[PDB]
Amino acid sequence: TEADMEEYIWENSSSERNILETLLQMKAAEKNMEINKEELLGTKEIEEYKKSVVSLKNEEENENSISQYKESVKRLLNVT
Amino acid sequence: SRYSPEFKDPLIDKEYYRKPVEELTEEEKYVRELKKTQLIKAAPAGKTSSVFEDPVISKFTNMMMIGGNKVLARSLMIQTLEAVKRKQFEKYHAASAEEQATIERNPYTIFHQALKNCEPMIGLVPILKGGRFYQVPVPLPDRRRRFLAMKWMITECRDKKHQRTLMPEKLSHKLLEAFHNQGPVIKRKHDLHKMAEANRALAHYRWW
Amino acid sequence: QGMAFSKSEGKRKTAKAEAIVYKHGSGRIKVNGIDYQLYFPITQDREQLMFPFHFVDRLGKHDVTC
Amino acid sequence: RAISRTNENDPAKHGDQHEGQHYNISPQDLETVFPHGLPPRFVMQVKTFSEACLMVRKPALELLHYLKNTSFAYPAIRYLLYGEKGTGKTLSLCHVIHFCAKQDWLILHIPDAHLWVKNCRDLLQSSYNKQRFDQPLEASTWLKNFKTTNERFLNQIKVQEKYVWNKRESTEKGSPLGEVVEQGITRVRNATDAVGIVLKELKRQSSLGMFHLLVAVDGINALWGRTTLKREDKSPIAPEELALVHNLRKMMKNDWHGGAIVSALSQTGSLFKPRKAYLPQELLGKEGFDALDPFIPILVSNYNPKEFESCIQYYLENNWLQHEKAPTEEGKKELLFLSNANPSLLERHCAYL
Ligand SMILES: Nc1nc2c(ncn2[C@@H]2O[C@H](COP(=O)(O)OP(=O)(O)O)[C@@H](O)[C@H]2O)c(=O)[nH]1
Repeated sequence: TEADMEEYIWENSSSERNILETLLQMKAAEKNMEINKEELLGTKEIEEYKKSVVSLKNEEENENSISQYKESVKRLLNVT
Repeated sequence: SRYSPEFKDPLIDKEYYRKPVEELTEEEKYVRELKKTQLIKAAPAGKTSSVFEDPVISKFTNMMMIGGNKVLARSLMIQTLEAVKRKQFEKYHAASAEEQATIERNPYTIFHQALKNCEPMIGLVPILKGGRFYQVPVPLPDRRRRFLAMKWMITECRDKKHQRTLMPEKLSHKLLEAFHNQGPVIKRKHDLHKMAEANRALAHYRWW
Repeated sequence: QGMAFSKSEGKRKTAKAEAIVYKHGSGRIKVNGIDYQLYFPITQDREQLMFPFHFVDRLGKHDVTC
Repeated sequence: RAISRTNENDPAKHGDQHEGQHYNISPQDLETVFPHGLPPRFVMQVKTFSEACLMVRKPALELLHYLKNTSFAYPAIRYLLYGEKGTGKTLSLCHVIHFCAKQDWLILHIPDAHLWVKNCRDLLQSSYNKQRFDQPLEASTWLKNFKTTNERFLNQIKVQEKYVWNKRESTEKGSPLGEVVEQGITRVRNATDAVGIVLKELKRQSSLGMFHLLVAVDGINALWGRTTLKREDKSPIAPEELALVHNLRKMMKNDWHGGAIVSALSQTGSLFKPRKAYLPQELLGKEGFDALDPFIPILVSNYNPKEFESCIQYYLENNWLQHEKAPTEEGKKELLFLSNANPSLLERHCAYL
C-alpha cells in the first residue's frame, strides 16, 4: 500500500495528475502542440511546487510552507 | 466561610482612584487604608470596571440564571438587548419626523423608566392576631420594592406562557408594554394597590 | 534579548498559570501558544482578563503569553 | 472626520488610496448580484441602514488587483480566503463577486456548501446519475435564484447537445439556457437532475471570449469533507456517493478556461473539524487536499488602528452609540480589547450598545 509510507511520492500521485492536466490545458490554450512531460519535469517551478507539497504532506502546516506554496503557484501559473 | 473578619469590599470604580488628590479627608482616609493594607477579597467572576455595563443589568442577569448556566443567561440577555434595539430602530425608521425626533433609541433609559414605573409603593403583611390573617399596609425601602418589581417581571415572563410563545421577543414586548404605562405587571401593581386601599382600615394593628 | 520580560505564578480553585507580561506588543492574549479567542470562546473570561489591563489604562501597548 | 461615504459603487476603481471607504450600493443591486450567499447575521445591518456599506479590507482589495491582468486563456485558478474565525471570511468574497459581476461575467454563485451536507431529512435516489443518492429538495432552491444571478448571458447560451429528460419530455437544439433551468422545477420527481446537466453545459462555452464562467462557492470544507447523513440501516455515507456533489467536484478541476473561479472558507459548517483550527488543511481533511489545484491562498489578518478608527466614526454619524459614557477618548480603547481587532466580535457588542 503506497498510501502509508514515510514520504509522499510525487510520482504517480493525484497532485502530479492534476498539474499535468493543467499544463496540458495551458499548452492547448497557448496554441502549442509540441508537449513533452520530460522537458516540463526539469522546470524549477514545478520542482519547487513538488518540494512544497511534499513538505506540507510530511510536516504539519505552519506558515513558511504555505507561503512557499503560494509563491511557487504564482510563479508557475504566470498570473499576476 | 473561607474569608476572615475585618475585611473590606472589592472596589469597582476606577476614575475615583485615578486622581485622588482633591481634598484632605479622603486623602487621609485612603492613606490610612493603604498603610496597614488588610487582605482585601478577590474580585468575583461577574464584576468588571468597564463603562459599557450597568450594575442593575448585571443583577438582573444573575437573577435570570437558573442553577449554574451563566453563559445561557448572558446569551438570553444579549438576545433581549439586540431584540429591543432592533425593535426601536424598526419603529424609528418606520414613522414620520416628529415622532422620530421626540423619541430616543437608548434602551437603558427605557429599561430604567420601566423599572421605576413597575416598582410598587406599598406592601401588605399577613399579621396573625387572634387566629386570623389581616393585610396591613407597611412601608418598604427602595431596594426591596425594586427587587419585588424585578421578581414580578421575571415570574410574569416565565410562568405566564402558552405554547407558541418564545422568550427573547416575549420579554422585549413585555418591557415595551411596561414602558408605555400599559402592562400586565402594572396591572398587578394596580390590583395590589387597590386591594391595600380596600383594607386601609387595618393600620392600627401595626406595632412598628 | 528579553526586554520588558517578567513572569509570575498563581494558584486558585485548582488552577496554575504562568503569565509572561511584555511591554512592547499589541493587545492580544496567547494561551498555550494559540490566542485566547480559540481557548476562551465566552466573553466572561475575556472581561476577567481585560479587567487588570483596564484598571491601569494600558490595553494596546501590553502583550501577554500565558 | 473619517473618509468613508465618498467613493461610489465601482469596485474597479478601489485603489490603494481608498483605504477604509464605506461605499454605498443600490438596494436593487444586492438582489441581482448577490442572490445566494448571504449570511443571516448581516442582513439585519442592511434593512436598518438602507446602505450596503462594507469597509475596504487589505486582503480583500489585494485580490481585485490580481484579476486586472488575469488572462482568459489560462484555466480556472482558485482564490481561497482563509483566516481566523471571525476576521471576515464569509463576507470577504462579496467584495470580489461584485467586481466580476460588473465586467459581464458568468456568475455561478453558490449559497453555502455547509447546508448541502448537514441537515438533510428527505432523501431520494436517482437512476440517470450513475446510481447515486442526491438531494431533490435542495435543487428546487438553487435553480430559482440562478436566473436572477446574471440576466445578460443565460438567454444567449444555446443548447448544443440532446439531453433525454424523462419518458415524456426532452431537450431540443437551439434552446436558451434560461428555459432549461426552469424546465425541471415543476417536476419534483426529476428536479435534482438539472444540476448535473446545466452545470456541465457551460464548460464548453467558457473557452470562448464571450463567456467568462466563475464558480462562486462559499466553503470548500464541506465539498470534500465527510458527511453525517445515514441511510435506512443506520450507516453514514461517503461524500463521493451524492449526485448533487459528484458533478460539482468535477467543476473545480480547471476543466475549462475563461477567467478564474473563487472560493471562501467559512466556519458555519465544518463537520469533524475543531473550533481552534483556522488553517485550510486542518478544516478540509485529506480528501480536501489531494485535489486542491495550484491556487493562491490569502491570509485574512486582523485589524489595524487605521481601520479601527473608521469603525467608531461610522456609527457616530448614524447616531448608533446611544450610551452616555462612551464617546470618551479613554473608552475607545475598551472596545478594541473586547473584540481584539475582529469585525464580527465588535458587531455583536455594537448590536445593542
Ligand atoms: N464579510 C464581511 N464581514 C464583515 C465586514 N464588516 C464587518 N463584518 C462582520 O464580520 C463578521 C465576520 O464573520 P465570519 O468570519 O464571516 O463568520 P464565519 O463565516 O462563521 O467564520 C460578520 O459577522 C460581519 O458581520 C465586511 O466588510 N465583510
